Amino acid sequence: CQFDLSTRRLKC
Amino acid sequence: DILLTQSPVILSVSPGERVSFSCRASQSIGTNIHWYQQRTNGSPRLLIKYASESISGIPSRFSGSGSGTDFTLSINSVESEDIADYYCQQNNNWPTTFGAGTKLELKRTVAAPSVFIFPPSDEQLKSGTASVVCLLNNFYPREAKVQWKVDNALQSGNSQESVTEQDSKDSTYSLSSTLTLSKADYEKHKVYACEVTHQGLSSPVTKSFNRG
Amino acid sequence: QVQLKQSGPGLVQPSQSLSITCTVSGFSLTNYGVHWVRQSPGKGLEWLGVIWSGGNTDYNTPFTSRLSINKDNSKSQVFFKMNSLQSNDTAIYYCARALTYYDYEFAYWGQGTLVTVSAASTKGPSVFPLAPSSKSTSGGTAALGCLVKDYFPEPVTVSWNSGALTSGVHTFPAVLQSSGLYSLSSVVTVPSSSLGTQTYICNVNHKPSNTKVDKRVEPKS
Repeated sequence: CQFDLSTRRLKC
Repeated sequence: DILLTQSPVILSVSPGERVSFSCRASQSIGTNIHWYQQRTNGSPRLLIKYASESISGIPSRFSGSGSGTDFTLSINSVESEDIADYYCQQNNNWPTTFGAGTKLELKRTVAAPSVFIFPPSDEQLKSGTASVVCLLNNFYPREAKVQWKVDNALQSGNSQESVTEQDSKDSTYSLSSTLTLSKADYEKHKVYACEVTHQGLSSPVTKSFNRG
Repeated sequence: QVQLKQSGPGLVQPSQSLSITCTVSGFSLTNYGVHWVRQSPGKGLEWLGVIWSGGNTDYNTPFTSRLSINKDNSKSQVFFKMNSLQSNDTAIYYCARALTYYDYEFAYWGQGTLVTVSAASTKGPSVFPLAPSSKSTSGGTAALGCLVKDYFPEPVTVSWNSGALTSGVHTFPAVLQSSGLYSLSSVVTVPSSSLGTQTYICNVNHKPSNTKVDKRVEPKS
């Protein structure tokens, strides 16, 4: 989905 | 501004396979495109400059091609360490802009999780709260079910799950499920159990403890 | 070697300003421009602006009114500042250097600085042991960990045995609780026979609140 600030990775 | 459209959004491939990423631009940009890799918790890493030109230190398995509006980043033989997001960047037109990215997922054989449960510590209980943690370690695929029971009462809405990104070496996931209760509730009950369901298990795995 | 190192993450109140320092080494600011890029959930990678070798600045169009970049060549520092932030300015901010002095292919990046724009207060975490037992031991392998609970904002860094223990470590992404505080756990699997010989300490650093805790984790009595 969107970019995750916690993991620096794209979700889903 | 130039819009860069990356497709597909998610790629899923087996090790050793070839994989390619598309970046399409809203208008022609020559070969003025650069590619980046971003691993978990990392800063972007320059892979290719100007569509096809190699970068010092980048493995030979990475390559790029394309002209005009249609660009391709390729990995001729994917390794587990390639688990990452991939971004394109154009700079034929000010301001430089980036694509929204393509996520690279890896396949592997089914691996059942090893399940561990942790009672709340006495230290936390002092603070007035009790967290119970269930750990599912090193499994594939990502899908799993965790069901909490306290004295045979199904718990619902009072737990949270977190899943790590895919491991860069063995391509597995680990998962935590944390059941949170007030100390008062925690003390009013005896049997605490998480039951794990996963494709790699022939039957559900229950880990439990009795308070004290 | 070429390195860009950024100041630490933190909380910025809505309408207030954002300041970040990039200290560089392995090159001179008089010979290279330094760019600033941010990464957000909504917009992803977004180029913000640049300060050139000679001191000139370019700012991306939407930021031209609330962005300023300055630098100290002698101190090898670049200063990023952005005004009147809203919640969607929450992002990872990076400084970057291109391959050549004039170009935009970013071969070198700062480690990033997570900036959270929120009206809330900063709060250090409590750290609790996730103790190894027979209920976390199978086939000679014991799992153990640390519960890092009730902090704001992100991020928290966790290592084990001061960096010496990395194999089998899993630090889970933090979850947001209903309180608006984050919580995470970090676990590691070790040989159970090592439990009576080796010490296990999770090193927790919550930079936004200047909170550092070394938590020893032992089998319970």
